[PDB]
Amino acid sequence: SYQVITSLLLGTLIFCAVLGNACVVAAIALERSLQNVANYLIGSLAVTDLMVSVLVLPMAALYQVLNKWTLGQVTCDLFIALDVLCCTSSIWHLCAIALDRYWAITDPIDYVNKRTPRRAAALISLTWLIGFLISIPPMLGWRTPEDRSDPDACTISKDHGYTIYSTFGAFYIPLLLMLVLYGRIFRAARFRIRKNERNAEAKRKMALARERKTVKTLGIIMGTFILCWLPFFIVALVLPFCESSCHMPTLLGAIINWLGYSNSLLNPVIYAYFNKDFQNAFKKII
Amino acid sequence: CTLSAEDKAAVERSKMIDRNLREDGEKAAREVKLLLLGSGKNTIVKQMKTGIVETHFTFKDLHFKMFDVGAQRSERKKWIHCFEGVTAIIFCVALSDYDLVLADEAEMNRMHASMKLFDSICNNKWFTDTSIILFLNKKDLFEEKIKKSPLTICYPEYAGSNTYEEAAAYIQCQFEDLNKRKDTKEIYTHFTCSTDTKNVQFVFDAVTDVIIKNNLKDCGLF
Amino acid sequence: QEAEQLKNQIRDARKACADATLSQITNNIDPVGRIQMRTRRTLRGHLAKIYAMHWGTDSRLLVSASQDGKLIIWDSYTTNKVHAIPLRSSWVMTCAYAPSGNYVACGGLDNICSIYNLKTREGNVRVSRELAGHTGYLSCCRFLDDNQIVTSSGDTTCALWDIETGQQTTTFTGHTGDVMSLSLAPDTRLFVSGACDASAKLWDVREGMCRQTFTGHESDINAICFFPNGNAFATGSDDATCRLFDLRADQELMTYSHDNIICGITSVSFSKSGRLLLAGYDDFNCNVWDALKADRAGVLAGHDNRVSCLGVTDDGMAVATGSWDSFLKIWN
Amino acid sequence: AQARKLVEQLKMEANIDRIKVSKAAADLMAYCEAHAKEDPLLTPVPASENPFR
Amino acid sequence: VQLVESGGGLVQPGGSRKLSCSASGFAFSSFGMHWVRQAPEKGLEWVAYISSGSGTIYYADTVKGRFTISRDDPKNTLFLQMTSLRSEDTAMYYCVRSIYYYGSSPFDFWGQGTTLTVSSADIVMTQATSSVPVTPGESVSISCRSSKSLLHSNGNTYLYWFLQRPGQSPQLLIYRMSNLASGVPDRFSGSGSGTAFTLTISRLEAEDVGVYYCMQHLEYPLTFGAGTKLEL
Ligand SMILES: C/C=C\C/C=C\C/C=C/C/C=C/CCCC(=O)O[C@H](COC(=O)CCCCCCCCCCCCC)COP(=O)(O)O[C@H]1[C@H](O)[C@@H](O)[C@H](OP(=O)(O)O)[C@@H](O)[C@H]1O
Ligand SMILES: C[C@H](CCC(=O)NCC(=O)O)[C@H]1CC[C@H]2[C@@H]3[C@H](O)C[C@@H]4C[C@H](O)CC[C@]4(C)[C@H]3CC[C@]12C
Ligand SMILES: CC(C)CCC[C@@H](C)[C@H]1CC[C@H]2[C@@H]3CC=C4C[C@@H](O)CC[C@]4(C)[C@H]3CC[C@]12C
Ligand SMILES: [C]N([C])([C])[C][C]C1=[C][N]C2=C1[C]=C([O])[C]=[C]2
Repeated sequence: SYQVITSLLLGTLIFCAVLGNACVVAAIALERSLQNVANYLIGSLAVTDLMVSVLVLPMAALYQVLNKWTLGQVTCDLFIALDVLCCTSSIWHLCAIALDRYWAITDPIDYVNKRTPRRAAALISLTWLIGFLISIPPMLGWRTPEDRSDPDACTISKDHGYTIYSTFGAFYIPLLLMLVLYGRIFRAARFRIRKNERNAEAKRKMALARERKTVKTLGIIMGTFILCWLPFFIVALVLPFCESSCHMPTLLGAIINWLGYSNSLLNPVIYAYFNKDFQNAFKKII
Repeated sequence: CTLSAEDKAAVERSKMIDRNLREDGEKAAREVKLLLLGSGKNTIVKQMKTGIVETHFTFKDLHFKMFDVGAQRSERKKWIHCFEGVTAIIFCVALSDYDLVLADEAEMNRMHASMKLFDSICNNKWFTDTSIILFLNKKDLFEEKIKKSPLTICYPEYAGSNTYEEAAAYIQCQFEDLNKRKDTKEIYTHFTCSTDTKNVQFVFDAVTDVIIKNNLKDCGLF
Repeated sequence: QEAEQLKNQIRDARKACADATLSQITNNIDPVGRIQMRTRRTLRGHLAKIYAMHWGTDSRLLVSASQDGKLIIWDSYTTNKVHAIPLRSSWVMTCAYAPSGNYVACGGLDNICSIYNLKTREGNVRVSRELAGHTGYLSCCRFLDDNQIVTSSGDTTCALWDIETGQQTTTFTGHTGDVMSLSLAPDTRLFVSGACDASAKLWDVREGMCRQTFTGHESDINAICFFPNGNAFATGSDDATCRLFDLRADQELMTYSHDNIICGITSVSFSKSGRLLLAGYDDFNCNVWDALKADRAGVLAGHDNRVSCLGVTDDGMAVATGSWDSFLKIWN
Repeated sequence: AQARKLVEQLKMEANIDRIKVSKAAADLMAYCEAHAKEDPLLTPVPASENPFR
Repeated sequence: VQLVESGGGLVQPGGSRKLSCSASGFAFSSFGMHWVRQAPEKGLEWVAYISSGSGTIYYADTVKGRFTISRDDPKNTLFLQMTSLRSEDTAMYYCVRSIYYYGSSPFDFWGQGTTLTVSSADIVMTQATSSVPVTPGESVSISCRSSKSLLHSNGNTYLYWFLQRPGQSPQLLIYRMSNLASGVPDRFSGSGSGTAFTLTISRLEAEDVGVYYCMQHLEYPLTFGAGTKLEL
């Protein structure tokens, strides 16, 4: 009965994610009004998330529901590679979106003159290249005899060097870069907001409201990403160096892994469904 | 394989024309469209650089295209919509003209006409999200006139000092008060004068601020 | 003192002739029925909202005008861009196709309807003549012949131009308001114009005078089109109503409006038989009206912005529509 | 003066012989029925004789 | 409009010579270009084609590979590279310009050409008579036939009639079997069926004397007939 409930919940999650991502991917194409550099980055992020939902999630659901691997070493390697590649691609797509917003905010001249879809294409290509770099080692090398040693397990490579490299280049460098860029964006927004007496009081009210809104937006954008990935990556970094002691309860691992995948469902919500252009497009098409 | 050779050549020509059109559109996109309305319009145009007159001036690596809708006495309800999407609107008024009546049996005043036009443009449906670069020209003559004749003639209810600073600030505030949608659009006001780049730089700063604020709004931050 | 009695004298005479309305006669006429209009060719490539479009006499070539500064002539069957004309003025609001197909006229905010010659030995569209002289924006320019073109301008005056001379052969000044649209009769002897004064006036080309005036509309008239028989013409306004005027009756015969329509009308056209009234509405849609029974026999959709211009082919087999979304769709 | 021009224009009041609306309405339907089969939009042309199909 | 060719001369077998055409009076980029040869005391034969933008390039079977064509839009000049010239290549090449769109007139202008003195499902066009004796003021009819129906499903008959008066370049009379070319007397008329075509002169004049040629454009391996030589 427990497995039935787990299957129901996980299938509901994998579905809703697929629907949400495919909706954005179809909206970007069926309405002319949404084809923008920032919106092409958002659509590429949605495509990456849809790939996560369709390919990596079904193999992963089978792992949790049955508590065992039932597809063999080749399938396990393919699943690990695809999961790592797509998750890194989604994280770096978020980073690229952050970078594009920072450049647009702080470089209006470039936005007017030197901004074209070729920028979004290059950003997407670079994000996918970083994902390829992160996911290559577990296929072109590594996979030590102790790794995947259990015939019914599909554990990711836990080599110290590979673990630090992957964790860094997948969550921490993107985390620091996003933090710095969003801090600069916050400072710029504060400067712009700061930059008869009843009218002055009204303008002060408007400035305070804009400060609250920017704080809320930054908080959501950073906190969803952190709450989703940081629990997963902290464990992924600690456990390889904590083999001797860490008990590693299975429930906590399952909860984090899924938080991380749920990240794929939440990304399109935050970046398109809160976006006014996408919501208007959905209202018009529907 | 259902198309003849001439059909293939026509398709090639059509796609080449499409490429040329897309290139021209890309060239036109990287430009700033500003609408001039107004009163020192000629002086402002000079300092910045029968139908619509277009002036192209580049400052700090940004190309600005300003379209002058002056001399079009026809009703503006039928052609004003052609200017949707302009980054900002440059509205120019003359401070010294508060004492002028624009003839017509003194049925109107130049300041009142200017404020009416400003209100109409600002509250127009097509420009609900367009910043206004308000210009107050002829400050020297305004000071010279207020020295002798108080501006209260144009403003019956203004009881205050006749000094240049106070009168200019009151006129600027009166122009600002016309904004019924102050939240969405910013109204930049500048005492233009008629020397040096004091106007081109102000226009550039206003355009930059409008672009930055629009970009922030797109992300939802601002 | 100021011609007080004259106004009512015409009013009484016009009133006396009302014996039976058009609705009574068309009771026995069967309805058109649903028209299964569907898009067949989607002409795209304009990068800005378009305002005017005119079909060629061959019923295949059509000319499209857009504010992007580009005039595109389209091959309806193959959807090929036969020619692209870079307009010097980037504020075009009207365009026309010469009946012979040799010349194309373009006008807008600039007080000029430049004549473009398509047939040249050097194989490029070069400006032939610039019909400058209007004091306001040109609202509509239409060719009576390959050498004579009638123009409508916001300066409340319509002008007849001898293209070879480059000067106004005749000026029509009876309108007490800006003139928005112009339509030509089949014989080209007379034409009609609509104005923001909420009225339309019958203009004779050669004698250069007004024959009749119609004032049914409550607001500015946006578009007008002559009935195929040439004895009537329909007009569209901001009233959200289309009206039919008969020249020999001097009176409006019927109104084409619906309670659910509130926005203005941007385009008007007739089918070859005259039974269908193709009216472009500002609400991103075109409604087909039964010209005889004044009923909505069909509707067209698929436009993401305001409908600006539409026209039925002289062959009467298809109708093209233009919208500010920058997409031209042909319906059959 | 505009009065002379206006009266000259209105002189056209009775220069044209007129036909009652009933005859014109009948002629309209007569023309429609005469060319009823010559209008494909009124009589759907078979797909074989339809270039657009 | 004017097209001047260059590069003609005597070339020994196996040599390579480039023929250049200079454009003046029209937009070279917009117009496509063609090369039609004419061996001495012989007929016409299409050589090569290049479209605007260089996207489409085609060559005849007998010259494909050896001869390559190129265009220089900025300088308004056309080039036709030639390699391994053979005795069969001894012909005067004529540069032609065509523009392809509805209502257009392909092959509407022919240059003077450049003289060169060296040393399969194709639609064959055959003309009934090589020469016909005629007199001024009398109607003259020229008939030609095609091995394949030139009337495509679009409804256009891709037949082109060319007139080459003595010591002069070919001139286009009828370009789609029914439409008269620009700057041509209305006396010329064209009619025919899907396979049989006829050119009729309403009233023969002195200028009409020359050699009449026919061409098919349904398929790009253009073929020219032997030609009809009218004499007074
Ligand atoms: C401790 C107490 C305090 C802490 C908590 C209490 C107080 C604070 C609450 C925190 C907010 C909780 C989440 C709700 C957020 C919320 O309010 O959403 C707002 C309204 O939308 C709807 O609600 C409507 C919902 C629409 C959903 C889309 C429909 C489809 C959803 C299913 C998708 C899956 C199936 C496909 C809009 O979102 P927003 O409030 O966050 O404001 C902005 C948003 O953050 C930006 O993302 C967005 O652009 P971005 O920067 O690029 O990302 C902006 O345009 C704007 O939307
Ligand atoms: C999950 C994959 C199929 C890939 C997939 O699901 N596509 C992506 C998606 O749509 O999710 C499964 C389906 C059937 C599986 C195979 C079959 O179960 C048969 C066989 C069973 C052995 O235990 C392992 C090897 C082997 C040969 C399995 C390897 C993994 C396969 C190929
Ligand atoms: C942000 C939103 C979408 C998150 C929703 C909560 C997610 C994280 C929940 C919903 C259902 C949950 C799963 C349900 C079943 C089990 C069983 C146990 O043996 C390990 C945890 C595991 C595998 C859970 C992991 C977390 C999970 C996937
Ligand atoms: C979904 N999930 C599973 C959660 C994802 C994860 C990831 C990504 N990338 C990486 C990872 C991990 C490690 O360890 C490394 C690297």
